Amino acid sequence: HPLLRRLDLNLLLVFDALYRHRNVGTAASELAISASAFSHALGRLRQGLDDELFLRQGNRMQPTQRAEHLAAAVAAALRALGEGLEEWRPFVPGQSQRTFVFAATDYTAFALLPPLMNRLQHSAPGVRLRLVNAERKLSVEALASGRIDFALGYDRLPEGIQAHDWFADRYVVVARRDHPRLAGAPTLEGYLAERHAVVTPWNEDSGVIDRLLARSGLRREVAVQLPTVLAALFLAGSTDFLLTAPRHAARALAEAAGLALYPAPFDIPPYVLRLYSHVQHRDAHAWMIGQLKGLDIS
Amino acid sequence: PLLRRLDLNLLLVFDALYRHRNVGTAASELAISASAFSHALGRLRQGLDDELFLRQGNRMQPTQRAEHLAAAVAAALRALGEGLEEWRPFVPGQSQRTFVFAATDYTAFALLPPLMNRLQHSAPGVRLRLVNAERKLSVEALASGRIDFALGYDEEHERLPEGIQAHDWFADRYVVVARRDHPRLAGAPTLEGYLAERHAVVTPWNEDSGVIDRLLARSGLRREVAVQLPTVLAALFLAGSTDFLLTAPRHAARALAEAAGLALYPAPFDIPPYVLRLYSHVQGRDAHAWMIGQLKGLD
Amino acid sequence: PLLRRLDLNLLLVFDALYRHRNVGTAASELAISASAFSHALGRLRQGLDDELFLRQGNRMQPTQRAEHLAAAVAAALRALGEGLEEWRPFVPGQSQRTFVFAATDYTAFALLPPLMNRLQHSAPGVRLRLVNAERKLSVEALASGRIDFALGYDEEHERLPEGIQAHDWFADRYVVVARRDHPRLAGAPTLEGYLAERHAVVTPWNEDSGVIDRLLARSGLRREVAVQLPTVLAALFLAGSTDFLLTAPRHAARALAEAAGLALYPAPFDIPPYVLRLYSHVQRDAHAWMIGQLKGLD
Amino acid sequence: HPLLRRLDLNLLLVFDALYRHRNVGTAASELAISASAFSHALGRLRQGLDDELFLRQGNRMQPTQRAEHLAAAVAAALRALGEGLEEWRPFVPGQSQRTFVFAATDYTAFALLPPLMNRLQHSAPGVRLRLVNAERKLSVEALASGRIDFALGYDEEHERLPEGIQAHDWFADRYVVVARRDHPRLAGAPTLEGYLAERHAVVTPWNEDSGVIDRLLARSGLRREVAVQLPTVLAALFLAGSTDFLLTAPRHAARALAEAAGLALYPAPFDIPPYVLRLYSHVQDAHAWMIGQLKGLDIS
Repeated sequence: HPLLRRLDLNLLLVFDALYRHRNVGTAASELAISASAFSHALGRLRQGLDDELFLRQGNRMQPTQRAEHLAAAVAAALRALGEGLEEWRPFVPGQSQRTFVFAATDYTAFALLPPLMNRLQHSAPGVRLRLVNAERKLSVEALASGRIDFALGYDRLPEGIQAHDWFADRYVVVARRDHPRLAGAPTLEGYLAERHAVVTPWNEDSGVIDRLLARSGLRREVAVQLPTVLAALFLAGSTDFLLTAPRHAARALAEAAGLALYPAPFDIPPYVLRLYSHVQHRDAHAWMIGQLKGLDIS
Repeated sequence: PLLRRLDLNLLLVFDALYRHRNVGTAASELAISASAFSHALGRLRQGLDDELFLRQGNRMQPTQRAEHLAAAVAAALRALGEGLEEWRPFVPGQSQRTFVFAATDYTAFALLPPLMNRLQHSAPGVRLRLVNAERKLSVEALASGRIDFALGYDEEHERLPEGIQAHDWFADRYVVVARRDHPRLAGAPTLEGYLAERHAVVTPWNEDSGVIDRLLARSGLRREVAVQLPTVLAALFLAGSTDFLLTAPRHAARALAEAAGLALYPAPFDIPPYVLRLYSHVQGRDAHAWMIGQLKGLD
Repeated sequence: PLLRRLDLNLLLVFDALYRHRNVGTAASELAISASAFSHALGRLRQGLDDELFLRQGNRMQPTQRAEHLAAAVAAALRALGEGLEEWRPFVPGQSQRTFVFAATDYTAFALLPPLMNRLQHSAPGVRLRLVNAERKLSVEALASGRIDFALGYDEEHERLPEGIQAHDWFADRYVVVARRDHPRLAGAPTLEGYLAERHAVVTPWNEDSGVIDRLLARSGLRREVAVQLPTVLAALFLAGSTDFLLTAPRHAARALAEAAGLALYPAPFDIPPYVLRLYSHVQRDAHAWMIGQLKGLD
Repeated sequence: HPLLRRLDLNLLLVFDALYRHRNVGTAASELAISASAFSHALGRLRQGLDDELFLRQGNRMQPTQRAEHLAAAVAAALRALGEGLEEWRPFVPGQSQRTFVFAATDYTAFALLPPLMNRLQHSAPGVRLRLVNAERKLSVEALASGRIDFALGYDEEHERLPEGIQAHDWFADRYVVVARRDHPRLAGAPTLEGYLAERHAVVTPWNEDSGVIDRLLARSGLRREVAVQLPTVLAALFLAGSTDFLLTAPRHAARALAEAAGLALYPAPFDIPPYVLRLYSHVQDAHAWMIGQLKGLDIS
């Protein structure tokens, strides 16, 4: 191309940050340059490309058509380059300003981050994490393209994917403290007589407990499905609904939500929280996997 | 081709009779006389050119063809009935309907406990399904009726899109949350003290910045971000195990202050108060007016 | 109740209007007059207290409520349809069945003329509907029974997926085609002659490359592609008015050789002769009858 | 990114040119920079990557093993950029290498490609075309994106254009009734009832439940008995030559196959508007040229 030779490729970072942030202030912050230098860089990109690229519309900077068409190409270019350069020298935790991106849910964020970041805030003070909601627990392509470094969840692995287990726990049945129909653990029949709250973190049709019960031809009555366990626990606290939840979350919220926790009157295998990654993926990744060790999760 | 010749109303007659195996009881379910039923039966026998059910006294036994047909009919009638549920008159105390809400963990935490404390007794068969959506307000999903309502609040007086209506239900403010014993906080943070810490940031739709970063940028300010995540309730547990500051809804912060070990402070800069709203598409229903009315019971 | 007050026959009117978006042709499919159809639609509008379809055309556009009912009604009629088809033994001289084939222009060209020449006499009531499908074999479609059969062949001795069977019905080979007066071919091209020209390529499922491209690559060769298009018969006329070479099935090329003005040559490289197959889900006498019909065909 | 933020990315074109040429004089002339400018840039990149990157043997520049890992990443990145920036390449017909993507049917591919490519093979010899079977005639979505440059078809009577879609006419033609040359019941052109007493082949290019003629005929209270629907006119014309079925088809296509498939062509015994085939595009250089190409194009 004759354009690559004329265009200051450093302006591509400006273009990419603004397309993602739609905001000059937060894009300039990501880039660690001043609002003024950012605005000047945008004027140059406008001149280099003979296009406005982004016009302010209230809050937001909105891309033109030419910008919209260029955006995936630039982000693909920067991904190839960044991966390229990461491989280049070994990972240095004390100096790293890298962001690790995890696909996660509220429960994995809750389980993982507080003890991980209690460490990282000291041993790696410039490393950042970014957790995102994903439409699936485990997208290989996202892991393969390096858009996402890790995925979190639990429970045979797709190809190119490995896991590192980092927490193991069990499910309990949760009800509010003064539930009218509990004077100990529900029986199977008593559990199946109530209405249930169910956590579906990827907007699945049934919960993990529903599918478990199906193996035995059992079905519960569902009052509410929601993606978030911590909110589910406050819901159980203010209603007569039962929630079958990770015990680690339920204990953390038992006093705040006013909850009682009970064994389930059917078997539920203990679960193990795991970190998924792509086999392709590397010093930064190994360092993070190694951090998941010294980790006492409560 | 043979479906168009068949009086499809007669399939209700087949279906009741296959289920009941007796004419008086099947007729009773359909609310017609036994005579009426017997005549419909004779019509169906002609329409399918089969005896369909063999009579022994008053026992009614399916022929081989009837048996083979029965699952097809039950499944068809199920599909029809499911598709017409949307036409069923809404009555609160009897409805078995689901309301689908696009939400975040925070609006789920804010809405569900009180709404369902009441709806569980007032409308014991109504279900709610909350989904993470890829943005706060997709007009198409709401126009579809693929989701019924969305929850969130208006940022910096954004204009409601094309044919969205909203109704306010909860006013609150943001506070600055730190772990209760923070190394550098002898008291409320100053602006400089706030900007000297790293921050936890809630990005409920995977945005690259938080609502507070964007507010700060409008004054030429920025904060050092250590973690972004979509969930406020986990974020408060994060603030409680680290030196990270979290600038969060006071309603969530108070409910977890003791569980997460937090201190709560006023922001050392101006933050508009926020109002949680319920958003919908302008295209009617008794169900929708009713849920809009239930969001008018505080906490 | 729900079903109980509604005249369920009115759901066929609904279904036909939803598919035809045209009162006249929807009425025709149902073998009723326009007025009956309109009175029936009036009864549905009442029964459902909607308007269901909006005359914005001379075409009929669904409302939002019709929009939802539509898939339910479709599913109901499909279920009934299947059960009723099992009902009586298949009688070819009496049948009014539509057989639905996934096909390409080439397989339609190859199959339909000799098949229908016979069926128009031996099964005057039987109708065929050929559809362009997303790929040759999206087996879900064959199981759903959305499609009775699919035509095509198996490339590179490929195995074909589980629960799918197939029956040979045409053997043919590939041939290199050029306009008769091409300035540099009046006999078979050498490989270098072949690879010096530009090429038309048939990609029937909008694929990235042609079967001959994939073949050539296996030997580390590349041809220069001028035109990709999904239609063999149109590609033949393209080759007749240009200096492009097309590598295409001989049966099609012979048919168009005079009309398009083409010369036909063997390829300077090895192309395995292909077989046109009939594909079906193992899962029906209607199906076995069709299988028996291609069977004994020329 | 955050190592990208640190690197002068423009130095990566010097890296990439030197990796391909393995000689500083030709890498430099590829980049249109002086020798000393090149050598300074290579010096900066060696400081930026803290590596030699290339060792000199004569004039031969041999990449360190490090440099080897990085070149593929640079090449991929530069390839993605160049492709997104093609949009900015000045359009020259005689030299252009672009691929135009059209949404089409077998009929419109047949009508357009022979004369279009008859010309373009000479006038724009590196220009390529890609025709795809789209799920409908006119998907404004695909046009906007520019995943598809153009769409081909005709307006049904006289259809209103969606917003952001413009159309340009390229061929006026009419429909005719086609039968096998020796049909047992046609002593000449069919009458209306003669036509309605046959079974019919019908072309439904987007898999619709009716033909454009069925729509038309129903508007006079008339219905035909359909034996076969298929999306291809050209296969349909052969079907008509091997059966008693009638087909109501574009004249341009039926004339091209009359001999090959053994057909007779007759005027329709009812009124059918002429059709006008058109080129559709979204309101948003290459596109302007292609639009002008069809303008004077001889189809017949």
